[PDB]
Amino acid sequence: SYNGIGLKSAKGSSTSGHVQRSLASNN
Amino acid sequence: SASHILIPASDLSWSKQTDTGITHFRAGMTHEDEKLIPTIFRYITTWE
Amino acid sequence: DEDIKFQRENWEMIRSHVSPIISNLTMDNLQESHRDLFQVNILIGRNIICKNVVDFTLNKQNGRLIPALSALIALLNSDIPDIGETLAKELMLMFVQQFNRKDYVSCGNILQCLSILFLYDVIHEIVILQILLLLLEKNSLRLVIAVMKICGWKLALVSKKTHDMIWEKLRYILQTQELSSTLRESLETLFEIRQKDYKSGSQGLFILDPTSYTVHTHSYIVSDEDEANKELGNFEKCENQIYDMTSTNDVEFKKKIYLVLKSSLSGDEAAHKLLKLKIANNLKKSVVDIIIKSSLQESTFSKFYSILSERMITFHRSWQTAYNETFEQNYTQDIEDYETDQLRILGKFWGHLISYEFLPMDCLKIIKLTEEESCPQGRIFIKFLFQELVNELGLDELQLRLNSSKLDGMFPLEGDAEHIRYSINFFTAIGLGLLTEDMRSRLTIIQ
Repeated sequence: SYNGIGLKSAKGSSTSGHVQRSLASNN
Repeated sequence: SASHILIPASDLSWSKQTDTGITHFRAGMTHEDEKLIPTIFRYITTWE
Repeated sequence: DEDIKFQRENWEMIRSHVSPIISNLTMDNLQESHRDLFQVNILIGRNIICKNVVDFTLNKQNGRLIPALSALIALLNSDIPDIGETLAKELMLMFVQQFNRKDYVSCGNILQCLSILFLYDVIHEIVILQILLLLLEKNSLRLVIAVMKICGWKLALVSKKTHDMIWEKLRYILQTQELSSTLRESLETLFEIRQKDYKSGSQGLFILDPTSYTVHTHSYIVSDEDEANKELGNFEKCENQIYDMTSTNDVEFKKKIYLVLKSSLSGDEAAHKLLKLKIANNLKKSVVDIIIKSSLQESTFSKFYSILSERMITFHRSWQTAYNETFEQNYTQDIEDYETDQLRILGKFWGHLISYEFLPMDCLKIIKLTEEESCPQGRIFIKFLFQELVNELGLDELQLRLNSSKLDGMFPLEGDAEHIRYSINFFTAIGLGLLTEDMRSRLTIIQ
């Protein structure tokens, strides 16, 4: 869910806007 | 290529305040087939 | 008479074979116990094998071993129906006797046996329900709960319509009638297990397939006089491949980790892509080897492979073991192949992880500084390791960690002044000699 992260839209971004959580950052 | 790269997206409301660290990744360039196309930052040895 | 003699110790040994087999019967021994039981003449010791099951059931030490026991009976009933035919008879009479005796301890021992036999399709649902009707005709409610907790899973599958009627009368008990207290909370616990769907009464030793058990579902009822065949347990007198020389599965995997490692910008990105793959634990030693070999193609140390490896270690402990195994596998084996341009990359690589406690200082205890157990490229690797320890920590903080390491293997402190003369000679050649103040005091006392 859009928890403050990601894009306002994927329209002008030229990406898909796909956000995935960093498995590296945990502790 | 330099843009088949997961872009670090991390909480723009709190990213202006402090250095959040890389907590999430935004996708850089999409397409059916899986890219994996290397980027030349891995091929250019850094200045330090 | 020698024939009466020979038949008696034959009868004795068959009795003395079955009794330790039943006493050694447990899970993951059932097939081995049934194998040795099969070679002993079961049909001659027909009541011997039945009575040794009944008494080992009844003894009240068991009750735990009942699903191990009833699984053997299904194996016997699959092999010889007459054994399970007679053994189901005695358990019916053992119930009706002790129900008339009001021996509540011995009844539940039989009822747990009759439950799991119905779970293993030894006996019909008719023999179960009529016991339930007799128990529910009186109170008898402590006995009937231990039945329906175990068998009601299977029984609602088979005979749902009558079993719903058992519940409906049993629900009329704790709803419109006054009950004793301690018995009452057990009865409503059965109603609690009902909504939890009997998932804690449905585990046992289903060794036989439903077509490997020859289906002798014995349709005996507990209102039948059951012949009580104790007499056969007495003694009587019979006048009667392409070999894989190539590793192309590994090569396609070794290509995939390398493509992950070169398609990423930052070390946190490459770490995320490797953890996204969910690499199996046998390969996680080999993934570290791909990372280290790709770090040596770079021709200069990079902080990319450091922060790659740091996010591996803090993710799960099996990665941290993989780096600890690799650091031993690098130092003891791989040093002989590496050039001196590659050793300065590794010593700065492992010196970075050690100085930030991703690897403990106790991994340095493996490294030993002698004339014999020291390779000339191994001493180069120690030199570029300690320089990254000095540059990161400082010369004083490194002095504190080496004192807490008690890795005399590195700096001795006693034993073979020729090694103490060796180790001072080597450390001052690096340029760090402030650590060697402990050895010079030890050296002059030997002189």
